[PDB]
Amino acid sequence: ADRMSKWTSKRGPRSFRGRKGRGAKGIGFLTSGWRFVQIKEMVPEFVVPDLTGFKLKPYVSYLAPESEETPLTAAQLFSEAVAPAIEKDGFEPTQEGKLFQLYPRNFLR
Amino acid sequence: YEWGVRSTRKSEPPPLDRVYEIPGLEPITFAGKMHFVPWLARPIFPPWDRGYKDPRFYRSPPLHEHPLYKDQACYIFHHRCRLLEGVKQALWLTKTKLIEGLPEKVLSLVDQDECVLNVISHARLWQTTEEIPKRETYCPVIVDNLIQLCKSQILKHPSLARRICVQNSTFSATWNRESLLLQVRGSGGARLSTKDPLPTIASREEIEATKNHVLETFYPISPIIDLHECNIYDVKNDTGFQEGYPYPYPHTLYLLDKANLRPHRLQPDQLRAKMILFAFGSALAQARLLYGNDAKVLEQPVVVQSVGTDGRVFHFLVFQLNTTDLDGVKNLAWVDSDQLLYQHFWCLPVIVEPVGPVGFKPETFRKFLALYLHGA
Amino acid sequence: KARGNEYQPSNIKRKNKHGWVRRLSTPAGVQVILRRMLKGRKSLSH
Amino acid sequence: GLEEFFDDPKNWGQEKVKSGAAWTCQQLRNKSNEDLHKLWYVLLKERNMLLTLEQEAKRQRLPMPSPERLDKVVDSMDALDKVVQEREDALRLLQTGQERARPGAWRRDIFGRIIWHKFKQWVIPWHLNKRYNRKRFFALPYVDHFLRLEREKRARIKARKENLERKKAKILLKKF
Amino acid sequence: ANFVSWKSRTKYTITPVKMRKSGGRDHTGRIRVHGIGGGHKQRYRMIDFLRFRPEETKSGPFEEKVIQVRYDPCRSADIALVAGGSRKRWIIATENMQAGDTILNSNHIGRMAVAAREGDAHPLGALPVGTLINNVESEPGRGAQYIRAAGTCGVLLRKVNGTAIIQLPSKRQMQVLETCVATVGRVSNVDHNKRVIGKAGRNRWLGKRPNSGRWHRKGGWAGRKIRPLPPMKSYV
Amino acid sequence: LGQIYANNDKLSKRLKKVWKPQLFEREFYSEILDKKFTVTVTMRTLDLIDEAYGLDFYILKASGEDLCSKFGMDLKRGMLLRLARQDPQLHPEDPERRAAIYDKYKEFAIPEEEAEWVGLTLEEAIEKQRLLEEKDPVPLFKIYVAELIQQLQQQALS
Amino acid sequence: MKYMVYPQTFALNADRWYQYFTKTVFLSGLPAALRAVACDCLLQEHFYLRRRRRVHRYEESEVISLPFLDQLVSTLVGLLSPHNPALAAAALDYRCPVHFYWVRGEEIIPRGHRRGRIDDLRYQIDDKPNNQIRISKQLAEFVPLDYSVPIEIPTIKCKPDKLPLFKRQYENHIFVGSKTADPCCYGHTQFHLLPDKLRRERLLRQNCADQIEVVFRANAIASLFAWTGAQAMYQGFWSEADVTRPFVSQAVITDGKYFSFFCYQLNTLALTTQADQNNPRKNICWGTQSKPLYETIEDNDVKGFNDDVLLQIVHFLLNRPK
Amino acid sequence: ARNVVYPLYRLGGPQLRVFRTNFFIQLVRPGVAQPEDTVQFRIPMEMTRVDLRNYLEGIYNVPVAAVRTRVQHGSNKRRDHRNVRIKKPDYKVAYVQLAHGQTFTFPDLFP
RNA sequence: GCUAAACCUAGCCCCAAACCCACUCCACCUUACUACCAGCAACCUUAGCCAAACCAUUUACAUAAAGUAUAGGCGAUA
RNA sequence: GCUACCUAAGAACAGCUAAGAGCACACCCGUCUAUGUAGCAAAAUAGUGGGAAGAUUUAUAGGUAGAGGCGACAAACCUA
RNA sequence: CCUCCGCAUAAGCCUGCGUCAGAUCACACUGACAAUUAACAGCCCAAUAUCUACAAUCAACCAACAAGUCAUUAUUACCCUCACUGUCAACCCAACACAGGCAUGCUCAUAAGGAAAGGUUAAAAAAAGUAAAAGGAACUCGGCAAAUCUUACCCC
Ligand SMILES: [Mg+2]
Ligand SMILES: [Mg+2]
Ligand SMILES: [Mg+2]
Ligand SMILES: [Mg+2]
Ligand SMILES: [Mg+2]
Ligand SMILES: [Mg+2]
Ligand SMILES: [Mg+2]
Ligand SMILES: [Mg+2]
Ligand SMILES: [Mg+2]
Ligand SMILES: [Mg+2]
Ligand SMILES: [Mg+2]
Ligand SMILES: [Mg+2]
Ligand SMILES: [Mg+2]
Ligand SMILES: [Mg+2]
Ligand SMILES: [Mg+2]
Ligand SMILES: [Mg+2]
Ligand SMILES: [Mg+2]
Ligand SMILES: [Mg+2]
Repeated sequence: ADRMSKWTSKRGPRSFRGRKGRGAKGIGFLTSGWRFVQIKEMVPEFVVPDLTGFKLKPYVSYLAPESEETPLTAAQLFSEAVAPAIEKDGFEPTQEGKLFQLYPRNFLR
Repeated sequence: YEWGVRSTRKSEPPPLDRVYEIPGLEPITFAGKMHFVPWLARPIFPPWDRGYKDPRFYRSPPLHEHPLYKDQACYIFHHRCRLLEGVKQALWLTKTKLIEGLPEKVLSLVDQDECVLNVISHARLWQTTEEIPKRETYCPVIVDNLIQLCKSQILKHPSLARRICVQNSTFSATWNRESLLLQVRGSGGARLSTKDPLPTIASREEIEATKNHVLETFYPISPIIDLHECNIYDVKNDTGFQEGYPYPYPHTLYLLDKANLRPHRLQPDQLRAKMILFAFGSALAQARLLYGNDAKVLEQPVVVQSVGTDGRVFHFLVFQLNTTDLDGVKNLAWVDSDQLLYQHFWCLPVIVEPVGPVGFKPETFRKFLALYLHGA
Repeated sequence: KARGNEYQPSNIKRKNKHGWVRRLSTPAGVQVILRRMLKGRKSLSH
Repeated sequence: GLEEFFDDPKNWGQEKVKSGAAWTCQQLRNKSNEDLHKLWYVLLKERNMLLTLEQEAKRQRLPMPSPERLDKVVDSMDALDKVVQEREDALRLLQTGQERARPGAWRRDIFGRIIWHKFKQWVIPWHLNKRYNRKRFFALPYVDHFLRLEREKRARIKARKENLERKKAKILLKKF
Repeated sequence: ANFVSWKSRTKYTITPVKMRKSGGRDHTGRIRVHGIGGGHKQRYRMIDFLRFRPEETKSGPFEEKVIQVRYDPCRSADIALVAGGSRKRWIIATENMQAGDTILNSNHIGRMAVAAREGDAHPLGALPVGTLINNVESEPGRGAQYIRAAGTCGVLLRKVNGTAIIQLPSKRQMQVLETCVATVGRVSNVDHNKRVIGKAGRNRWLGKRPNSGRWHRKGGWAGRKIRPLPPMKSYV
Repeated sequence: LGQIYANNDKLSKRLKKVWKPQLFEREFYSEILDKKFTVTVTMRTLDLIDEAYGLDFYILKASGEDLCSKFGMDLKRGMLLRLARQDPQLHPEDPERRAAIYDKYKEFAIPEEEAEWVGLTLEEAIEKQRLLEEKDPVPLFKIYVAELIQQLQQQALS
Repeated sequence: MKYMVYPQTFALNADRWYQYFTKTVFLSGLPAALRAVACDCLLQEHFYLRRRRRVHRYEESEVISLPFLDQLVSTLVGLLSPHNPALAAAALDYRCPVHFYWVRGEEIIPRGHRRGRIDDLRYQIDDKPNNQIRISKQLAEFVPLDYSVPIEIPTIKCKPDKLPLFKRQYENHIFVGSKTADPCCYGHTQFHLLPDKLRRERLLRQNCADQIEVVFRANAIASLFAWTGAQAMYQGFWSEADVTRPFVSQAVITDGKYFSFFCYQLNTLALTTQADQNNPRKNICWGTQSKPLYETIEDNDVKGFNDDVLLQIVHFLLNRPK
Repeated sequence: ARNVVYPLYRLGGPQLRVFRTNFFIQLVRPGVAQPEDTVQFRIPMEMTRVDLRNYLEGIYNVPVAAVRTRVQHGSNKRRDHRNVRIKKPDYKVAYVQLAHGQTFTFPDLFP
């Protein structure tokens, strides 16, 4: 009668076992006579690029010199897209009619 | 007496907060937050409608606003409609004379039992692992076997290769009486379909002679009484096939009644009535297909048959549809009621009485065979 | 007869009897939970 | 193919493999978005390979050829994550002016302690969500006492810490 | 304390409805009535007690045909399945009520009285004085509450003004409006009174836990009381 | 809620007692709001109203700690607001009448920004405050742009 | 508890496994009115028969196809009773179950209190053929009892559980379409259709295009074996009293368009390791690649109809018991 | 991708993308003699069978024929000086059958 | 001569001062640690042991005035 | 989650004789004896026995809680 | 030589006699490594109206009483397929590797599953059996227990 062991899908009776799961993220819904309905849009499609002719490697040669850190804040970013502004003397008010919403995230990772 | 009980009804929403009566200040509610708090008033939300449409959480319009809702109620018949008055009511609905015997020609078309016995045994004992099979299993099976047996005289009669029994065929047929609108609907039963139409049983003198005899009144039961009263119906008749389908002419409606409980099953009179209705309906549809929907007395009256249900009992029916003009001459049906092959089957031996069908009679089988034959 | 085994386990019952949700459901239950928290217990509810 | 889940067949059974340094953040910052993405997949495969190797080692009762490399890779990955995330944050700030993308708010629960309730994401509005309205966000008077008690406990702990520190200092002084 | 009552079926129906037992319990969960529960399972045929009610869009008196006369598990009086027009319904049967038999259901308080057939239903205005009745309403269009058990019958004692006076089975008088509906004759299944139970098993089946063994010393109440029948009760 | 000695002698039982007041239901007109309210009022309340003459007057006159009801407080607040704004309460055809009514209660009638908060609980007040100073955050980009503009201006000047 | 063998399996290269279990040898190949009828049957279900309730893609094989198949069976049978008299007396059974239970090989118990004891590992097939044709006389032999055919049975290098094949303990059943008390104990043609899971489109979508033929083959190996086995059992024979005369049956698996044809030759019920050391006998399965009965249906007109398939079907139907 | 909020797919909405995948995987030697063409991986709990299939297909360009996952329990028994139970972590195992009869013997490392 | 003994620093107590804590990501009121769909809601004198040698009214919850005025089965005591 | 009573929806009762019937398994209870009494056991074992198609036995989930419940009253039972 | 047990499923427990390495009635004890793969089982079902009188008992005759366990229809809405979790063991509740308790399906002498005796001696006393001359209740509170079986009569 352990209180200390973490409650999981292995632990209960049949119904309990059926219900819980691990952190899987469901891929569809369930209907009629327990027929699962896998929706393609719910499934995450991995957007892998082509690595042919890609000169970067997973480690960096020791000979590369040291340099001090610079946390990329917003001000810096603005400065590095301020030339056009300067010339004048590129911004969204809302982003509700936009695919990749910056605030209440749509995009994954 | 109002049925319902107060404690099981949806509870009355609690008395609206007292700030809302005061004209006109802004009531501070918990709608500023996104959760209930007891302090702060109960907010009144606008009735939310989901913009886009998701099928799995769909809500239909009210019955008022439907694309074909009519004011005059149509009374509709299906496999599960199960009449209070049985056959007399059915006849009234159909407009028809009942005749207590099968016709002579069919009978003649009779003029082996071991096979039948074997079939029965198979149905009631052999066809599945578990001892004592259930009627939901065996009733259709028996019928199917009988049909097969009947077919197995194609060697004798080569015209029997011009037919086919078909399973998921529906129909619809609509008509008037006193006048109230009536409709019939398709089966959950087999349909023996032929290329050629059946020949007429009654002569045009016999048909004429129907005029004298009256339909049976049965007050005060209303004739519709047990049919689905329905607004929102659509008046289109329909044979269960598109145009240019070979084997279009309906021979026999092999409609059955499975169901392991006594209550779920039809009771024989009711079953008979249903059969009759089906016969009328298919026949009516055929007539409509042939001529116009403009009502009249027919030149070549169509004939449809129907065999009853149940592994044990059998209700045989032939239907002579001769008038699209209801509301003169009337139609006429020939029934051989509740004839029954085999009175009881024993699956296990009692203790004396062996494992098999007691009370067998082949007359029923013969009748069935005759019915099957009719056209050839 | 032998009376030692009063306990006779079934998880569903336990969860209904003694689960977090049940505790939450009353003020008393809530208080219990609070007390446990104060004490510093590793398993507040079952 | 599945050849990528292991390293070069030359290196199987050496006990020492050369693989210099992780990606420092500055370098990552200097690189493009697409480029960064590309690098990520390169990293990922390597990581997987390393993991596989580790597993193999565990199976065989033997030590890893060079477990620092795995660590380095991990570090690099972390750096990459940071850089991109930082950029995203900056973008958000520029556009909407929001620290954190996922929305929430300060909510007092049953137990009285104020929590950052992160918002969960739904199809229907909160007012007719059957489950959400059960999850109550308020205290009631029976909680105040408990809160007070908790506070007291916290204070006691703090006191203990402080006095202990002082004592230690005193001891040190005595010693020297 | 989970207790939703099974009485929750707004639509009238003939189909026998599923029925949860009580145990003599309340919604609290405590025993409010002793000697209840653990009987045989039952299903409820919803009885239409408002005898005169025309079907949708119909006005005056109508006829009915009896189809079946069944045993009801819920009560001592056996019941009858009735049909009229397009709708069927269960009603409480009278004595000698047969299958295939006709019943009248009148609203009409006639000039003269109406010679009643054992089954049929009329206002108390239409009935002769001294006719046996059952399923008596307390007001017009109220519904039948009184004289419903097996073999029961109250005589119509007299009519004065627009009111009739009834003798209930208990014998206490009851004054009602003249227009309130009743059915004539005595209620079906006479001889329910004389049905010997035979054993405690039967009782158990019926759904009655036994009496407690606690010995109670009898008190004041326990002697025979001879009283005059209490004053005639009016609903006017 | 109190206790009584049994026969009002101390040497008998002490036993607990709740004296309840006699509640009534009554309609009530108010000229300031123009509406008929049905209220759970007692006879003392009625007496008080009579003393003060108008119900409205009573509501206004009676202090918040003697009113002893949240509904009453709310009503008072509403009245105050009405007095302040000079809202169309009786609509067209009765402007003179409205004016007269207002003049009847020339006394009282606090500035509008005080009358909003009258008769609130603490929690309610807090909520109101939150609502007031809610606002979606200003994009940093805009701020940056402004700064840039300022800088440019400065440059131009020098 | 015994391995629960499913004929219409999703598992990959299951054929070999099935063969191993059964001890079969698979071999490629074999040992106008009608056409019109077939066409009509095809049309009826896809076009002419008016559906009240709408048909979805999950609902397609159940509602459209099975009934079509049934129609084909029955009508064809009717047609061929003149050409072949045995089908008149023959009992035709719709969706009537076929159970067969046998033992193949030893398994030392790996762990628990039963560890290190020889458990003879058991199997069972429980098929439901869409429909089948049973006769009282046994069919012809095809190939002689004891035929060498040196191509050899698959090896199988591990436990049968690794092919996703699970254990269960329930009623052990040796059942031909009907019980022993029944004259029609022998069989010949067996009609299967595959469910939604083993549609070829699905296979294509996955990377198992190789396994489009395989599934059918596996099914043939299984169900046919079970049927023959059942028949053998019904005539006394079993693992020790092994069959004296070769039991034979026929199959035609399908999925709507694509049919193929599978004869089966049962030479052994001796599958227990006791009775296999002195055993050169082995069962045989003949088989074609799945060929389309038609290209497509444009409204009410079969486009590219295939008569070869029809002919094959006829042949299957029309073989006699001597 | 593990430990991320997944956006809510309503009905007409877009495909869910994973740019920069969070979970990373390890292929292992089978313990109990598997068939040829089977490959045994250790999935991180949150990742699905479908996901695994997709993952293999994209990043490694492998023809995956079938996938079958399974949740292995990691032992809770085993204690400290304190008598507190150290829990070995529970992980997910994946049986991935290759296509085209590709075949894959797990190679010898540490020769 | 074995069992054993022995040992200072872990930390802690009382103060003084000063008003504390609480979002890496993910999950957590449904059976908490559970990605994703149409219903209710908090406030209501403490009591009793005990003392009165029982027990029944009653019985406490900066300094000084003062244990004073008072109260009290005019007693316990307050 | 024991037991007392109930509610929901379940399951079980071989064989022989002819109905809260008889004999008699499985199941339930626990008459009399012996053993056991820091025991195999904080009420057991061996036999012998009462019941075993019913007011029977019993698995699951829910309900009634102490100024209470529940009780075919034994002032029973309500986690030794 | 036993088998009054066995294999499953349910509930419960949660890696608890698998491999290697290691230590200390006799050697399931510590560390590392491995394992249970879905088709079985859980995890369901778009609205609004509208329908559901005739048990079960081989369901057939008989026969009842306690009166019962398995159903739609109409119209509108709707193409997307097989994700997720249980799957080990010599096992649960009784502080124990406790003669106790523990639901259902098969198996009713077993094709499962097991071992009453560490060795020796053969005293008393004690426990469980088997034995019996002659007698046969003379025993004792009582034929309790045992053995063979069955007569009559009270009380309640
Ligand atoms: Mg009594
Ligand atoms: Mg008494
Ligand atoms: Mg005292
Ligand atoms: Mg003292
Ligand atoms: Mg005393
Ligand atoms: Mg008995
Ligand atoms: Mg007995
Ligand atoms: Mg007593
Ligand atoms: Mg006593
Ligand atoms: Mg197992
Ligand atoms: Mg114990
Ligand atoms: Mg053995
Ligand atoms: Mg021993
Ligand atoms: Mg010894
Ligand atoms: Mg002797
Ligand atoms: Mg003596
Ligand atoms: Mg004596
Ligand atoms: Mg004795």
